[PDB]
Amino acid sequence: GSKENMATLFTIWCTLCDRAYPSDCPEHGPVTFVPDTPI
Ligand SMILES: [Zn+2]
Repeated sequence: GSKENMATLFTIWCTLCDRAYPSDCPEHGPVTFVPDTPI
Protein backbone atom coordinates (compact mmCIF):
# COMPACT_ATOMS: atom_id res chain seq x y z
CA GLY A 1 0.00 0.00 0.00
CA SER A 2 1.64 3.18 1.24
CA LYS A 3 2.19 2.55 4.95
CA GLU A 4 4.97 -0.03 4.74
CA ASN A 5 8.19 1.48 6.08
CA MET A 6 11.18 -0.38 7.53
CA ALA A 7 9.35 -3.70 7.81
CA THR A 8 8.20 -3.67 4.20
CA LEU A 9 9.19 -7.26 3.47
CA PHE A 10 5.52 -8.16 3.49
CA THR A 11 2.84 -5.97 1.93
CA ILE A 12 -0.51 -7.47 2.88
CA TRP A 13 -1.16 -8.77 6.37
CA CYS A 14 -3.68 -11.57 6.17
CA THR A 15 -5.22 -11.52 9.64
CA LEU A 16 -6.99 -14.76 8.72
CA CYS A 17 -3.52 -16.27 8.40
CA ASP A 18 -1.94 -14.24 11.23
CA ARG A 19 0.83 -13.32 8.80
CA ALA A 20 1.58 -11.13 5.82
CA TYR A 21 2.68 -12.08 2.34
CA PRO A 22 4.88 -10.44 -0.36
CA SER A 23 1.60 -10.20 -2.25
CA ASP A 24 -2.08 -11.05 -1.70
CA CYS A 25 -2.85 -14.09 0.46
CA PRO A 26 -2.69 -17.26 -1.71
CA GLU A 27 -6.00 -18.32 -0.14
CA HIS A 28 -7.85 -15.28 1.21
CA GLY A 29 -6.45 -12.86 -1.35
CA PRO A 30 -6.35 -9.13 -0.46
CA VAL A 31 -7.69 -7.95 2.90
CA THR A 32 -10.37 -5.27 2.74
CA PHE A 33 -11.47 -5.56 6.37
CA VAL A 34 -10.80 -7.37 9.63
CA PRO A 35 -13.57 -9.80 10.72
CA ASP A 36 -13.50 -8.46 14.27
CA THR A 37 -17.05 -7.92 15.45
CA PRO A 38 -17.25 -5.63 18.52
CA ILE A 39 -19.69 -6.60 21.25
ZN1 LIG B 1 -4.99 -15.84 4.40
